[PDB]
Amino acid sequence: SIVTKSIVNADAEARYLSPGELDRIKSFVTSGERRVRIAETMTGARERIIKEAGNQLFQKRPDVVSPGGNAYGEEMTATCLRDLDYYLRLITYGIVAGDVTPIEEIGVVGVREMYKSLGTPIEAVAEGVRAMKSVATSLLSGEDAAEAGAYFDYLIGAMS
Amino acid sequence: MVPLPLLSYTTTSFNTRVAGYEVPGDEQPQIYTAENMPSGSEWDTLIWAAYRQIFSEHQMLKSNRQTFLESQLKFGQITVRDFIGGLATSAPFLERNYQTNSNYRFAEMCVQRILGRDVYNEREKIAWSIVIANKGPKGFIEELLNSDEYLDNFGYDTVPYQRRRVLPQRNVGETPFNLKTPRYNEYHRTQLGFPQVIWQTSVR
Amino acid sequence: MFDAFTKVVSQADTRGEMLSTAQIDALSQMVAESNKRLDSVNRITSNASTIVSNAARSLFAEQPQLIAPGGNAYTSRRMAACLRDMEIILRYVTYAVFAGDASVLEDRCLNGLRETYLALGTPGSSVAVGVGKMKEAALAIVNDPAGITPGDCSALASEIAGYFDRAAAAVS
Amino acid sequence: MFDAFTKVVSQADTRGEMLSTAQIDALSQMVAESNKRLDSVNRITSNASTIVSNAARSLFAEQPQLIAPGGNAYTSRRMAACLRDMEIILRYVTYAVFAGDASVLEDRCLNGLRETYLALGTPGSSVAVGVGKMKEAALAIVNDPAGITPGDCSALASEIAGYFDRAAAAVS
Amino acid sequence: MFDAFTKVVSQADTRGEMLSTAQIDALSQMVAESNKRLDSVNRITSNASTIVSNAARSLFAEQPQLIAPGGNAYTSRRMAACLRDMEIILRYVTYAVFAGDASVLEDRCLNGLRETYLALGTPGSSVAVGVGKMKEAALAIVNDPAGITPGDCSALASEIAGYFDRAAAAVS
Amino acid sequence: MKTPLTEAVSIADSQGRFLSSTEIQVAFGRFRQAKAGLEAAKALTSKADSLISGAAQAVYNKFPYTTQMQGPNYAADQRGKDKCARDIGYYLRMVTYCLIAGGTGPMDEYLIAGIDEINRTFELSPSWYIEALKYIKANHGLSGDAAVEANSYLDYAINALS
Amino acid sequence: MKTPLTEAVSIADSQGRFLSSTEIQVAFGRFRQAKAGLEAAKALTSKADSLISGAAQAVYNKFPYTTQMQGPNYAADQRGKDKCARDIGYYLRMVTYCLIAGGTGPMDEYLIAGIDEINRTFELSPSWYIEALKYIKANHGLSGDAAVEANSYLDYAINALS
Amino acid sequence: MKTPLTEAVSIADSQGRFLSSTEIQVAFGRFRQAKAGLEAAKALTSKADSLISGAAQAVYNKFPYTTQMQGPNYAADQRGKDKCARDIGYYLRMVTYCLIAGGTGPMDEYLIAGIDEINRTFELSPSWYIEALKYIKANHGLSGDAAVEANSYLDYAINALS
Amino acid sequence: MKTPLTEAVSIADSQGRFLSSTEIQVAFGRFRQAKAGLEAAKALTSKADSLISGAAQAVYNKFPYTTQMQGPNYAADQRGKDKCARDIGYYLRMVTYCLIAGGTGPMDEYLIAGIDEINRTFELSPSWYIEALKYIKANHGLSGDAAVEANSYLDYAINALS
Ligand SMILES: *[C@H](C)[C@H]1/C(=C/c2[nH]c(/C=C3N=C(/C=C4\NC(=O)C(CC)=C4C)C(C)=C\3CCC(=O)O)c(CCC(=O)O)c2C)NC(=O)[C@@H]1C
Ligand SMILES: *[C@H](C)[C@H]1/C(=C/c2[nH]c(/C=C3N=C(/C=C4\NC(=O)C(CC)=C4C)C(C)=C\3CCC(=O)O)c(CCC(=O)O)c2C)NC(=O)[C@@H]1C
Ligand SMILES: *[C@H](C)[C@H]1/C(=C/c2[nH]c(/C=C3N=C(/C=C4\NC(=O)C(CC)=C4C)C(C)=C\3CCC(=O)O)c(CCC(=O)O)c2C)NC(=O)[C@@H]1C
Ligand SMILES: *[C@H](C)[C@H]1/C(=C/c2[nH]c(/C=C3N=C(/C=C4\NC(=O)C(CC)=C4C)C(C)=C\3CCC(=O)O)c(CCC(=O)O)c2C)NC(=O)[C@@H]1C
Ligand SMILES: CCC1=C(C)/C(=C/C2=NC(=C\c3[nH]c(/C=C4\NC(=O)[C@H](C)[C@H]4CC)c(C)c3CCC(=O)O)/C(CCC(=O)O)=C2C)NC1=O
Ligand SMILES: CCC1=C(C)/C(=C/C2=NC(=C\c3[nH]c(/C=C4\NC(=O)[C@H](C)[C@H]4CC)c(C)c3CCC(=O)O)/C(CCC(=O)O)=C2C)NC1=O
Ligand SMILES: CCC1=C(C)/C(=C/C2=NC(=C\c3[nH]c(/C=C4\NC(=O)[C@H](C)[C@H]4CC)c(C)c3CCC(=O)O)/C(CCC(=O)O)=C2C)NC1=O
Ligand SMILES: CCC1=C(C)/C(=C/C2=NC(=C\c3[nH]c(/C=C4\NC(=O)[C@H](C)[C@H]4CC)c(C)c3CCC(=O)O)/C(CCC(=O)O)=C2C)NC1=O
Ligand SMILES: CCC1=C(C)/C(=C/C2=NC(=C\c3[nH]c(/C=C4\NC(=O)[C@H](C)[C@H]4CC)c(C)c3CCC(=O)O)/C(CCC(=O)O)=C2C)NC1=O
Ligand SMILES: CCC1=C(C)/C(=C/C2=NC(=C\c3[nH]c(/C=C4\NC(=O)[C@H](C)[C@H]4CC)c(C)c3CCC(=O)O)/C(CCC(=O)O)=C2C)NC1=O
Ligand SMILES: CCC1=C(C)/C(=C/C2=NC(=C\c3[nH]c(/C=C4\NC(=O)[C@H](C)[C@H]4CC)c(C)c3CCC(=O)O)/C(CCC(=O)O)=C2C)NC1=O
Repeated sequence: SIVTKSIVNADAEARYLSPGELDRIKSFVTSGERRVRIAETMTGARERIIKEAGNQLFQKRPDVVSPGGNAYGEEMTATCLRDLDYYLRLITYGIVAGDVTPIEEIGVVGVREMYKSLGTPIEAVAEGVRAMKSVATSLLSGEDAAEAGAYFDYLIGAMS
Repeated sequence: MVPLPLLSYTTTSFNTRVAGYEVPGDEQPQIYTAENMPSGSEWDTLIWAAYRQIFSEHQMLKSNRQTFLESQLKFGQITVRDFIGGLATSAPFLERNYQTNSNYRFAEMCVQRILGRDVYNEREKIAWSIVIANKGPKGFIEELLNSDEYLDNFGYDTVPYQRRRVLPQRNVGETPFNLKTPRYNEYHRTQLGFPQVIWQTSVR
Repeated sequence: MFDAFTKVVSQADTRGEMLSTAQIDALSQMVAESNKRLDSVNRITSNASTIVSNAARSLFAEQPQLIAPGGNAYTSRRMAACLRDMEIILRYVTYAVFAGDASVLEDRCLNGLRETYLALGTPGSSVAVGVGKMKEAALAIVNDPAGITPGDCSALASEIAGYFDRAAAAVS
Repeated sequence: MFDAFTKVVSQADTRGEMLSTAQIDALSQMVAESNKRLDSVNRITSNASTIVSNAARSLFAEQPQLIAPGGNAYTSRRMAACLRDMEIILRYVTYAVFAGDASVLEDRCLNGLRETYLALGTPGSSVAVGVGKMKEAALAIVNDPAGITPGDCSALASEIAGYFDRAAAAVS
Repeated sequence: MFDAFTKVVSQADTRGEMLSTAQIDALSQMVAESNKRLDSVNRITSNASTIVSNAARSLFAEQPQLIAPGGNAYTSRRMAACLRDMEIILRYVTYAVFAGDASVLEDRCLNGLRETYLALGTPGSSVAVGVGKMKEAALAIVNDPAGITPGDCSALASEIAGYFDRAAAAVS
Repeated sequence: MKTPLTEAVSIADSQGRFLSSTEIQVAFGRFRQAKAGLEAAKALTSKADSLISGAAQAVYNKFPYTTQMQGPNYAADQRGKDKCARDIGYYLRMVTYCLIAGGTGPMDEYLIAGIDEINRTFELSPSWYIEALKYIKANHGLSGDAAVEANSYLDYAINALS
Repeated sequence: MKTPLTEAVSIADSQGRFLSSTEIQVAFGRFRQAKAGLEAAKALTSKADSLISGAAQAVYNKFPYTTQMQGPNYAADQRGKDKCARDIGYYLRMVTYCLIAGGTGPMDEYLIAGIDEINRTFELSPSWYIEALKYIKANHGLSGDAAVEANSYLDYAINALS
Repeated sequence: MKTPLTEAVSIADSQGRFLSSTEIQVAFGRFRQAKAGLEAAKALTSKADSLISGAAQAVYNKFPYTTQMQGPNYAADQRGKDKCARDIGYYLRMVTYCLIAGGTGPMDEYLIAGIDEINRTFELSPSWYIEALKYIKANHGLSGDAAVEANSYLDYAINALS
Repeated sequence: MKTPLTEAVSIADSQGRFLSSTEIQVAFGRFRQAKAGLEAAKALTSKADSLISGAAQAVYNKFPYTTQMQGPNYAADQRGKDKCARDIGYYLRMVTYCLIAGGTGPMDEYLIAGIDEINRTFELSPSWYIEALKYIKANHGLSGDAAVEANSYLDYAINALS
């Protein structure tokens, strides 16, 4: 939530909520209906937004689908559907909270040791995310392409 | 079994629903009718127009040609309507257009090709999709060809066409249905593991 | 669906006045060169099957990925559909240079076929290069005066290359 | 596609119980005034061609840009289509005040015709003003007494002006 | 659906040989007089509404039983259908004298309309007399020359009266 | 939803014309009907609970096997009786809805359109509902023209059942 | 032939069902209409000849050019007046036929369906017939609800004309 | 927009084939037509204003009642004369547009397609426009084959009117 | 039978209208075409037998295997040469028929419509007929616009073949 780290940034200074910050927590609530419907579209079209975008990963990086690889076969690119669905899940949780702390609680800081233990290069995964950003904004409106993609650019920078 | 009625749907505003106070001009669809006792060459043009309407131009292959249906039509054993039903129920149509689409998209494609209009709303596609599920694709096409809308516009002897694509004062009309609704959508394209990306740039 | 004459008529009606004199001299010169337009059109039309076969011949020599299995034009049915798509594009080019207006080419192909090739998974780049090569071969076939009186095809090479580039850019 | 009675029936079925008594007294008063609703509907219906001609007569006196060349209702065909669009709107208003529900007017016109006028390039403002003037003239034609027994038509002027304002706002 | 030229082509193909020389001289004279036919046809075409109104005008003066109540052309709808039937017959006569062959007139009207008028209860005699009077007025309108270069319309008068008598006899 | 005003609008719309005197004749007739039908619907609303219990008891009386044999379709247990009398009240409520609406539309859309396949899938005999509707049309206690058209709606439900 | 009983049968046939209470509501309404409409049609039958002559004289009064200019469409000669007053009597007879039939069907089938193309082909202005129908609806001399629905049919003819 | 090249492209497109010698025959014929028709259209452009005023005066002469009676459809006031002569100039401009285009397409799309319902709604007699077109086709002053096909277009407008 | 006058009548019939100036433009163009085309067809009729033998010899020259291998599709025996030169004369006769008719209709109805399946069933290469038509269009010896449209018809046959 945009509340709970504006709490944390006001806690370390030992201060109450400033009225300049208090408009930001006011305008989030009155625009909370605008973000839940664009998070409904990612909830509804979650199957289409991973299936063609996974082929955009393998078109641009076909090293993964090669034999002797990390994610090879009908059952291991199945695990890429069993892994990239969580990143498509968590961006919706980044939208409805208003900021990046559901991203930051689940899938950021351990991924340097996660994918090393998995043996997958992270930037191979990250270019699948940046190609997914190019196809997520095909569904979004011209207004909502920035703000729903604003939580995408935190995830691309977290992998890289 | 009590016949389940077609699910009700709301109508949309379309050019085909209003009277057109128009003088015939170059944008009017050429009407192919069997009523005028067509010459042997005119039968081939009517048959060609019916294949173009139901299959699309890219599906007019020698292997898709229904030679028995064409001889029945040329002999007057079947109507142009029955010929359209025979084309829409043919093996090459069902293989290429039914098996590569969902019931909703197949219903939209058949409404556009057989009734010569667009679908009013998504609820009309849902209402026709249950007919396809219960009666199969054949019983759906028969119900579409038995609609008052088909009979009032084309009768038994006229080949279907895209009704009122262009307004008389516009050089640009609506998109031709064959370009609007290609053989399959993005969903079946992703299943085929096809085009999109198939090159690795360069080595450096 | 517009001619040259209907284009001037629609513009003069949107102006609301009669046709001005300079437009009538332009249309008189158009009526003088409309047959000239036509000679290229008929010698373009007579070699159409050779044009599309040579265009696909150079294209599939150039991009062998389309012929390769898994390619978009690999399957025999799909390859026949590929040649059909090319022949359709050439035919509507010949129609547009018949009527002397690009509005027929726009109306019949352009607005839908880009979305069609996106939805089909058809690579727009290869068919764009094929329409470009077909247009280059078409002007090359038109410009050679074999058994034809000496004239000037300048502006009509201009117009035909315009129509082909409009088709290739609307394909993308 | 709903009546007044079918509206009460659908609401009572969504409640899942029988119809309450006060709704039945309301429907009894509706059955008493339903003829009152519709004699006027009949005097609205009989003058419909005069209503649409006077409405277009005042509208094209008011906005001469539509009659001007290049205007949206300039062409004879387009002007006939304009009068057809207005007559259709008046007819569905008469249907909705016949059945006593706005759901028929919604169903038959409203959801599509706004997008239709956007896509056509039709100015929604002029047809909105025309439907407003037509509705004002319709209540003005309905309210006068010329050989009819006097009655209080206050809630039916209310309802008819409601239907006309719903049409004019759904047009926009 | 045949021309003069396609008629000679079909006859020469049924013979199986090339076209003989005398048929080519006949077709050359036909090409010389085909405009002659065209000029006559155009002055027939321009007065078509006057022709059908004068034909129905004389016919319903002649047979007042059709206008009488219970008559076949009594009802306003039926009378409009009557004028439509006559105008259709005149139009296909003009088509047949355009193409120079009676096969278009046969194809489009003759084989079905006799049975149609039997099944409808339409008296074939009145419409036969009306087509005869319309044809007489059509040749009378064609044969007079006003502001036209002198030409022999006489060869055509034979052919046009042939087409009209074929229509009137196929109606019966 | 076959109600007279709705179908009059459907006729005038499918013909593509305005309203004529025919629909106004339909209207003065419909108001004549509703002028007694609304009060008759209120009277049925008053007598509804006792009519439902009497219909259920008559159905148990004519078909005593349904109270005896074990089976989830039969009303031997108590939940069968709750659901059973619930669909008795459903039938009576649809009768009152058609009395208010002035046509067979509400029962045709809420009851009739799927009742045959439901009784086929659930092993429900429609004769039970025929007996219940016969008891209701015998015991509703109305009089006059309201009673005749109430019996008309109930007989329509009977003919739609079997 | 849009008459109420005919269109009720058409509704019940196109739906594929039996007759319901809706058609009986249509019927008691139609009988209510006919119970005055038949006597009003008889009264119009009585006053018909004077109404026809008065309408023709009012039409000659408002449009005096038609009596003056030579032309076979105009009623300058006597045969124009015979044919003219004949179609006045045609209009009045169709009004009485719709009064008996109870709907706009007879005028819609005998007058309206081709009147536009006939007036187009024959150079007849429909405003002449509008003036005549206005004179008839002013001078028919009926009273009450019969007069209102007679004016309804005449106004329907006027709106169908222009 | 029925112009010869447009309809040739429509024939070749509906047949699904390339262009043949038939369309080239259509083309050398169309160029033969335009080679006089463009200069004739320029000559009509020159004589247009006097032709419009002469047609309006002939229409006021043959139908003198339109100048006299009060009515917004009639040209009794001045705004009727402005709008009136405006639609005279409309008819003449459509004649010149069809002379340039080489077919009846522009008048068929700009005038004919709705003229019947407009004259029905507005109480305009089409005979006024027939008289004006007759005066124009008498007084245009062209000669030869251009004059004959100009008269062809005007007679086509007359036959489309009545 | 795609000939210009026939397709003009088909356009005017499918539109449901009379003939306009468009068809007369088509007609003066068609007469302009026929005014040289008939004499060119007579000249081809004169040179026909030598053209047929020269085309057959050029076909045997470019494809010498057909004279050598045993096979009933090949013209190794004499009956193959009789039938072969018979279909050479067939192609030339269809060229003359399209020259007279003024359109590609006769070859489209007599040759093109089934030629693909016939060459598929009979193991005839269409390139033989392409070589023969190329020899004919090289050696017909006409000049001018008649020669260009003759080459147009022959090139149309070539494009229809392959
Ligand atoms: C070859 C140049 C390129 C190519 C062509 C290709 N196209 C298709 C399939 C379709 N093409 C169209 C295009 C049109 N239809 C029209 O009606 C018009 C204008 C009149 C156009 C431009 C359509 C609708 C389809 C789908 C339906 C069909 O039968 O053809 C294919 C086949 C795809 C398939 O799965 O069948 C091909 C191969 N594609 C390439 O690879 C080249 C780049
Ligand atoms: C263009 C790339 C080359 C070129 C052409 C050119 N043509 C002409 C003139 C004519 N061309 C024709 C051709 C036809 N007329 C027909 O009816 C048909 C059948 C469909 C054909 C093939 C004709 C007849 C003319 C004019 C009349 C005549 O020749 O009798 C010209 C000059 C004249 C003009 O502008 O029309 C030219 C220049 N010339 C080149 O140098 C180009 C390489
Ligand atoms: C006059 C008030 C305004 C106006 C009207 C106008 N409308 C059109 C064209 C269309 N209007 C419709 C609207 C409907 N169709 C329906 O079926 C229904 C409900 C049953 C409605 C409300 C449609 C579909 C069209 C396009 C197809 C057609 O024939 O009519 C035009 C003409 C546009 C054209 O290019 O032909 C006009 C002029 N426009 C104005 O200028 C006024 C503001
Ligand atoms: C004088 C020539 C005669 C006459 C004319 C008259 N017409 C109107 C009103 C309209 N006229 C048209 C006609 C056209 N509009 C077009 O766009 C075209 C083709 C380009 C034509 C032929 C239309 C659409 C109208 C209605 C628009 C409007 O009301 O302004 C009037 C004004 C009467 C009116 O309110 O409706 C007049 C005076 N009337 C005569 O008396 C002369 C014999
Ligand atoms: C061949 C594949 C295919 C499917 C899957 C399909 C589903 C489908 N179910 C529908 C309705 C329905 N489907 C349901 C089912 C349910 N609703 C519930 O309450 C439960 C959760 C669930 C029972 C398991 C219901 C109740 C409707 C009726 C909605 C209505 O009629 O308003 C409709 C609307 C049209 C109609 O039934 O008559 C479609 C198209 N149609 C098809 O052609
Ligand atoms: C379908 C053919 C038909 C018509 C047309 C018809 C109309 C009609 N309107 C009536 C009453 C009435 N109608 C009105 C209407 C109005 N009074 C006003 O001052 C308002 C402005 C206006 C409504 C906007 C009134 C006030 C009455 C009084 C009687 C009543 O309540 O019915 C009555 C009652 C009985 C009678 O008058 O004899 C009839 C007959 N009846 C028919 O059978
Ligand atoms: C393309 C060729 C073609 C022809 C020839 C044709 C004739 C034709 N004339 C018909 C009716 C008619 N035809 C006539 C004509 C006449 N009856 C008379 O009393 C006079 C003797 C004669 C006037 C010359 C009439 C009055 C009707 C109306 C019958 C009816 O509507 O009941 C009908 C019945 C359907 C309908 O008009 O709307 C057809 C099919 N239809 C065609 O498609
Ligand atoms: C499609 C538009 C169009 C028309 C209308 C047209 C007509 C037309 N008729 C012509 C000739 C002619 N037309 C006629 C016709 C007749 N003379 C009589 O005395 C008879 C009564 C009548 C036939 C029934 C005659 C006699 C000629 C003499 C020149 C010639 O043979 O063409 C000519 C020769 C060239 C010219 O006049 O400049 C033209 C243009 N040409 C066109 O491009
Ligand atoms: C509003 C219109 C409407 C009707 C009519 C209706 C009937 C209906 N009755 C049902 C079951 C039932 N129907 C009965 C009724 C009976 N069995 C007996 O033995 C008695 C003779 C009779 C008592 C009246 C019973 C006991 C059940 C529960 C049996 C079951 O599991 O399916 C079910 C299946 C739902 C379920 O299983 O609970 C439906 C849909 N539903 C509706 O929505
Ligand atoms: C039963 C329904 C019905 C109607 C309405 C009808 C009208 C009708 N009126 C006609 C003519 C006519 N209509 C009129 C009428 C008038 N002209 C005037 O100047 C006066 C203002 C007005 C007098 C009322 C006249 C004078 C004619 C004869 C003109 C003619 O030759 O066409 C004609 C053409 C028949 C003929 O020429 O004799 C028809 C069909 N026919 C019908 O069957
Ligand atoms: C009027 C238009 C027309 C055409 C074009 C036509 C072609 C035609 N050529 C045929 C056979 C043939 N076609 C050829 C021709 C050739 N083979 C060669 O080696 C040479 C290269 C070439 C010489 C030109 C030969 C030799 C036959 C006989 C082979 C057979 O049994 O089928 C046949 C099968 C009939 C038969 O078996 O006798 C047809 C239908 N028929 C027609 O009616």
